[PDB]
Amino acid sequence: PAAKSIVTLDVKPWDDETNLEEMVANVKAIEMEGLTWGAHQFIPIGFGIKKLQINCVVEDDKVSLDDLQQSIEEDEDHVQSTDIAAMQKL
Amino acid sequence: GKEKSHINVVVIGHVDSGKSTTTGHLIYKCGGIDKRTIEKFEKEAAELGKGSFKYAWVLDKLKAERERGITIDIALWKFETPKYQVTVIDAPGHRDFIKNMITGTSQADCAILIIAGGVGEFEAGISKDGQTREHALLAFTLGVRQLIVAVNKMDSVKWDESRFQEIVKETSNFIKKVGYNPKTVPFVPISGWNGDNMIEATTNAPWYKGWEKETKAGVVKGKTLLEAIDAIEQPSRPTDKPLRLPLQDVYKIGGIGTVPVGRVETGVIKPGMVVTFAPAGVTTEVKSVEMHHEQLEQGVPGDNVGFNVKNVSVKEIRRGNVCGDAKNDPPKGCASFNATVIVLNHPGQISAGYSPVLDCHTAHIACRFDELLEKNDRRSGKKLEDHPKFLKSGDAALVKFVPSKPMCVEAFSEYPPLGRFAVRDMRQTVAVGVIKSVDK
Ligand SMILES: [Mg+2]
Repeated sequence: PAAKSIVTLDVKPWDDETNLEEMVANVKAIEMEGLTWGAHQFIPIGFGIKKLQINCVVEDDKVSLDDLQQSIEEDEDHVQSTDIAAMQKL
Repeated sequence: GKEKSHINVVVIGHVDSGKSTTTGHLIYKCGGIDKRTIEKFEKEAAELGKGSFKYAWVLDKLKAERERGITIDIALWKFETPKYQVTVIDAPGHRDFIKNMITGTSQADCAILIIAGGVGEFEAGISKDGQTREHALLAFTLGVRQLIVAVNKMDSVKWDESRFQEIVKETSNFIKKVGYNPKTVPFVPISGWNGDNMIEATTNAPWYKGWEKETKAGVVKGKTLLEAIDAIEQPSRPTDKPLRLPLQDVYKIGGIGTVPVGRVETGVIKPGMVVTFAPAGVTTEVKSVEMHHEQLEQGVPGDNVGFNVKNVSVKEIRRGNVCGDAKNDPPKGCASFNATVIVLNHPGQISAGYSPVLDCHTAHIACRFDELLEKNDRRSGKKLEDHPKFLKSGDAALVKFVPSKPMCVEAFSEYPPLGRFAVRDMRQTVAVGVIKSVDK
């Protein structure tokens, strides 16, 4: 089988009013060969702002995380930035 | 249930080393990650016979469940030892993990190198061009000075003493070339699958007297891998150092105002302090600090905090800027900085003028390799030549960097998290740098 990694991405909104359900729907609509979306939660970070914390499993040789982050960030209407919360080998 | 100190550990090794089962075993039996999934499979295991099950079998099913994307827990894994709460990373083989290992949060206090004991697996794992050596080199370069070696798959070589001894000899050579002193490294023979010497001592090796390591105060000994981990030395945290807090994001909240967010890397942030943001040089008072759901009296090294400041627009401070204390070595933008660069394996050569993007703390800025000042022996730091004309894979060199945009960095000796960086090019990290001087 192909080498894989499980990654947890933090996707940050613009403010406390950003439509979070739309934000995660847009992330999950991203389709890449070797990318599998997993569980997610909206986590408070203070002052009423919540970040999206979502898991994904990627085939190392097929999915560029740099590219995935860049793609998510194209949703400028909802996304301010993305960061890797944690990542592990599977 | 005793109060614990916190440490970070990174587990590295070749694809056949069995390091994921080994790390998985520790988390399973000493932590609480995806326990509902673990429980589902422990019950299901009754189907294999009359009830008995091997932890490795459950780990295998947990892995498949994770691959389906239906497990609940995030990828931040932890487990406990008698003294510590350990945050562990089973290093990914993903190439984008290299940058994350260099600039990500939670740098390791100890690396655990898992070695397959088998005949063709051991050799494959110590190749000079392998991912394992690169990870070991990166850890060494970043200051991870503690190392533990676990020789896995001992069952496959029938727990033969000679084989273990030869592996220890060869692995000592391997790590010495990277830079580690083998005398300070415990070598533990284990079976990640069967559990030998993981949490309990093995009964398959009467010759085994335990592992040992030299420390500054004496010799520490033990039998298991868990004991080796518990023996990791307590590192000193930067609580009393001046505040350094690289910004990750900046929000404009109605009724509150400006709220920068970032990780406290050194020092402590408190409401009432007067802070400065660099490269811009804006100064202001911290109104309140929040983390997760709690309002804080202080955010300490490691806390990812939000804080509210007045008379700073979100337009004047941004991701990459650094927040510090105006009355205790305030951070400053720099005109240039000199750093020791270790060139990783990549399809190219570096000449003065090269200007790739550098990732340092939360900053992402192209910086020119303005001058190649020296080439050095990597392990000792001895100068080999002045003004090398180019750098190739493997070289260690002192380079003068000039940032293309205002940038705040620090010497690694003073503020570690703001003094290490990754150099990006050709879809990979091509070099790692440690800052030695800054022209503020
Ligand atoms: Mg494997």
